[PDB]
Amino acid sequence: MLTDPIADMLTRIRNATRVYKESTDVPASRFKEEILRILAREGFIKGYERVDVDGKPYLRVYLKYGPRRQGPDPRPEQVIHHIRRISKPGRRVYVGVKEIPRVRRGLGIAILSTSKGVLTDREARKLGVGGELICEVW
Amino acid sequence: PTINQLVRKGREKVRKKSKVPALKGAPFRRGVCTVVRTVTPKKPNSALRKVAKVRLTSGYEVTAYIPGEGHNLQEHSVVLIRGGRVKDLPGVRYHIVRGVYDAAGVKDRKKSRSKYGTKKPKEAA
RNA sequence: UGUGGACCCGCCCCUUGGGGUGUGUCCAAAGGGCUUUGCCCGCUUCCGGAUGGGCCCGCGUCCCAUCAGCUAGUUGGUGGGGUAAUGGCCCACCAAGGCGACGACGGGUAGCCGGUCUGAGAGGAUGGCCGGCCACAGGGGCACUGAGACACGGGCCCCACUCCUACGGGAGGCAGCAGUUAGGAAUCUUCCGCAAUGGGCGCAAGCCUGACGGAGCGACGCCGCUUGGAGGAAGAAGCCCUUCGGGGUGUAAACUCCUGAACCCGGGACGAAACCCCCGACGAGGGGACUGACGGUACCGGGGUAAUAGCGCCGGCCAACUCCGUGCCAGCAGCCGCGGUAAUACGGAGGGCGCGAGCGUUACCCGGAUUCACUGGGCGUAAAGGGCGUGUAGGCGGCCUGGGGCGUCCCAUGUGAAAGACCACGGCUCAACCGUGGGGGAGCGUGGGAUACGCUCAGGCUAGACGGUGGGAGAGGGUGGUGGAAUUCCCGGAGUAGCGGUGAAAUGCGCAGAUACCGGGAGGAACGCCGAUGGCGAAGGCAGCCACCUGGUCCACCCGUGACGCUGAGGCGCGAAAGCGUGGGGAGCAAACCGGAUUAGAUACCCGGGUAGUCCACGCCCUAAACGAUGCGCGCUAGGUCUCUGGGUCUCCUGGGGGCCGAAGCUAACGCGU
RNA sequence: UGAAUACGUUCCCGGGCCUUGUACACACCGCCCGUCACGCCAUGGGAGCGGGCUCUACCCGAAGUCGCCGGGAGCCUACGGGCAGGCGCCGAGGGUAGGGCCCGUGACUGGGGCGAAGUCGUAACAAGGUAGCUGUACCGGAAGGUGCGGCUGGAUCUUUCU
RNA sequence: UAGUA
RNA sequence: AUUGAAAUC
Repeated sequence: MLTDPIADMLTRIRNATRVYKESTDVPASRFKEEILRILAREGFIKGYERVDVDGKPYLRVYLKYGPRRQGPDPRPEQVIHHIRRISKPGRRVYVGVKEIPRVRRGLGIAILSTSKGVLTDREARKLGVGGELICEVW
Repeated sequence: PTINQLVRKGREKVRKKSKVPALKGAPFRRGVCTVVRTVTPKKPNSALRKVAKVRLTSGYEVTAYIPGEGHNLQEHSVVLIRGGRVKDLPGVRYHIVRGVYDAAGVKDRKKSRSKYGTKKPKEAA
């Protein structure tokens, strides 16, 4: 069936990037879309777009890396080095605005779902609202 | 273990226990000797290691070691026990405090003096 | 007498017994002093205020499931009793309930908190002193008085104990302060004072107060301070090394100057101004008087003496090394380890390191220990996957929309006592100690608000699951039946001196004619070749051939239902071999046992026999290297190659299995790697 | 002066390179297991005498509150009632009988841990000299041995001990 | 046979 | 005595 659609997505992304795929699908949900636009806006993915594959909605995610590196092993640096689910269906996680974590002296980000909607941590700090600590990236 | 598991079961405080039943905490206990013997040690060592059996005010009866280079202890001696094992004498898990009760300090003992219970000599004074 | 209040009844508001009103009933009182006709201290009834309590409810509050079922005032009701008041609190009667894996009942342990210690934190540990609550007052009940008690220094009875006793009967209760004794490793003075603060009674003067405020003892803790300061040899002696020149203790001492802890004399507190008196008015305000335990202490001024140092350690961890003594002795040791004639590890001396009125030791708590892992761990071989399934509760849940707003989030507000911690400023010469002020804070209550996620309700959808039709391989299971090979035995023919067995033998069997050979028959057990690196099953496991009964699974079409899903504590079922019960069967094999060998022996390995057992029926047993030593499901992440079984356009593609090599990655490595 | 013999490398001894297995590293003159014997230590079962908690049933039941009586049977009276006193329920505790549990002691007794050089063998580690481990079952001074089935976590195309 | 690389 | 021992003369 699938137990965590979001966590699965972060993974699909995680997995694709380490073999340096140019693209991945992930079956489509509006909540998935909302997370994607953050990655997109915050510079981790080139972007997503909707497609229908074998007749059903997916989101084609376009990944984004670094320049071919110098010595032995020229594999590019990852743009997404670390994407990680936090609030799993087993143990749901909620920070209030006072407890919103700052991922990696700011160089990171924490997608975080609120009643004002899906937000980065700074977005949500600024809007002054906590919620379900979704995951974190950097 | 899954979280649900931890929620159902929790973790468990290992709390391993005393190396010294000198009972009631008790930093020391008073005892009366029963038997003063001499013991062959073990593992890779050899010597005639001195040690007493002690009847305890805690109701116990334990073998305790007699430190110092020579001693004044015989059957009904009445003594104070301090704990601290020997190691080369298996089953000896307490020491006798020298210089308390009928256990004299050690004679002609100049260096580590507060242990061995030997008062400051005035010979250099 | 009734301002008023109580009670029945009626009505009104209000909503649990809250407020109001109306007939009826019922209920008050105490006097005392004077600066005696005007005040003071009191009395009575009522409404209210403040303070202190009783009771009830939500959440939180240790260990054992080797405690799994508990319950008769038990759970509820109706009516009474009782209380200030609710209530099975108690009683009568009616009903048959109530509680439990979200851990009841039972056992063990324990006063709880503010906080304290520790930790980066989360957490752990803890509850002494001070503050809050509780409970107890030799052990057990009980009530009386009263605003309040079921009362530490009030009462009654039973118990144990101690004293009095004319043996009939009495008295008592330091877990108040001291002190005694006992237990113990261990814990203080039978001190001074009510001067202050506070409490009781009193109009007041005052009286009482082991609350208290002080002194005493104990390095028990924290803080401050002292044992001197400046000079002073290429360096006294003594002791320690030494390669015999030298090196060290060492500016250390001796010695010269200087300051002057202790001690002497002088002076000398704050803490104490109220109650009280007088004036005013017994008010406000003003004036006056008394009073200090600590104490002739603190502090100030003068004089003045060079005036205490110990304990631990020096192999590594860990900072500090040489010489004698000793010879697995004596001894050391926190762990690793030192000692057997050159010991930086033992004992000693010199020296050195570390602390210093202390230094060590032992005990205990947190730490390090991400070594119970929430933050923050794991299980192929290291400890660790349940022998396998079925599915109970429980956990977890696909895509779209709308409602509710329980989780979650935000704002406001209330609470979070004091002390403590923290920051400032301040008061004792500093500090320890102390004071004043400030700052936060989870958690919970109240009002408002948000709706992404989780929850729930109402619809939808088809990608998960299930189903339909068509096709496939299979030692998957159960029942009956049948086939050929071989062994053993019986019968016959033929035939003769041995066979058998071993490393070699021997036991054994053979002239009652065995072995070898041909023919017939009986009986049991197992199925050669195909046979595979193969197939099936959830495991255990499953192998001639046939028939019937039956489980699972795979593919194609993309037809149906509409999330119906995954997992699964307990439960139940299955579970090799051995073993057990009852009853059969019994060829071959074979624990035990009986023999023969071998051997130093040989309860063994080799040989000859041989019972249980292996086979069947039924019922038990429930284990294993029950092994891939790898739990189930789902998504994702290069390929090559071998193979079993489907489908398709058939050199290849596309499913589902079985294998190997190997991308990324993983692993301590070996390895693992759709 | 002056031989004989060497096919051959299976065996004995010493050695060289590759590989394998290893529980050895003092390095096979290695390691190591169990009984028995000796000595310290803690512990388990244990009939009977003793010490307590607890449960049920039956009986006796102080103090006290409460309930009834309170009389021609006593004291007070304004005759309304009060007090003494009596009876009763409950009740601290106690007694009899029966189960469940803890504490101690406990003759006889099961093993276990540890201890510089005791005894018998040689199980295991190399194919450990019969590959080893294993569930079970029988047997034997001792390690063990055999039977049935399983596992690979086995190498390989005459004789013990240090 | 015990300690001992 | 041998080797530091245990054993052993």
